[PDB]
Amino acid sequence: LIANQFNSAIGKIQDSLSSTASALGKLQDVVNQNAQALNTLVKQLSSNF
Amino acid sequence: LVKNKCVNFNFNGLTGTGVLTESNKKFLPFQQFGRDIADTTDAVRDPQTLEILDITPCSFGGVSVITPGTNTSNQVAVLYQDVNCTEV
Amino acid sequence: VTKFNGLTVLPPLLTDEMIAQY
Ligand SMILES: *[C@@H]1O[C@H](CO)[C@@H](O[C@@H]2O[C@H](CO)[C@@H](O)[C@H](O)[C@H]2NC(C)=O)[C@H](O)[C@H]1NC(C)=O
Ligand SMILES: *[C@@H]1O[C@H](CO)[C@@H](O[C@@H]2O[C@H](CO)[C@@H](O)[C@H](O)[C@H]2NC(C)=O)[C@H](O)[C@H]1NC(C)=O
Ligand SMILES: *[C@@H]1O[C@H](CO[C@@H]2O[C@@H](C)[C@@H](O)[C@@H](O)[C@@H]2O)[C@@H](O)[C@H](O)[C@H]1NC(C)=O
Repeated sequence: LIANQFNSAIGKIQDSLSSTASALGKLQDVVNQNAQALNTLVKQLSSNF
Repeated sequence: LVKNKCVNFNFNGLTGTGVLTESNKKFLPFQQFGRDIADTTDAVRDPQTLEILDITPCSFGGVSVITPGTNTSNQVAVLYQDVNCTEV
Repeated sequence: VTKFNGLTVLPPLLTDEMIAQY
């Protein structure tokens, strides 16, 4: 009984990941913040100051 | 005009350094100068032969020195970052 | 999970193949 519950519990993880993109938000935000910060730096070259 | 080699160009008072290549950017008669996000020029129209030329800045990159301490040897290795073994 | 102005990105020292091996 315990082994079968474990195997099903692991299977649910695959179904969760394969459909819900927001599951990885904690890592996507880090990538987005660094790209967003770097693009601001590039845009600053277009300013007259 | 010389192409595919790092050259110092001057188009109608526009100056810069870069590689001039043939381009497939479809300009329109009222516009001569393409432009980059950071407001640098990205393509020019040849003022005499109306074909569009791409401007790519000449190759560059960081240079790192890999060395054991001078307390051990005076021999070093040089790493050219993110560049092939041709521009060295 | 998904230029010409002196801005570069350095590669990580541990390649992704090595991370999986750990
Ligand atoms: C002066 O510039 C004119 C631009 O029209 C040249 O006339 C033609 O320009 C086209 C541009 O696509 C090219 O085929 C040639 O440069 C020219 N072709 C013909 C059939 O004339 C003109 O030749 C230029 N004059 C000089 C002395 O370079
Ligand atoms: C840097 O050197 C590599 C290794 O020789 C070369 O990579 C080329 O990549 C293109 C397409 O990505 C293909 O023609 C071949 O895989 C490689 N060509 C040759 C002649 O080796 C190329 O010289 C340089 N590539 C980059 C991206 O700078
Ligand atoms: C620095 O080096 C001093 C003398 O260097 C000696 O000669 C060179 C060519 C090497 O062979 C080195 O190993 C030798 O010791 C040392 O006396 C000194 O301890 C060194 N500094 C430190 C912090 O070890």
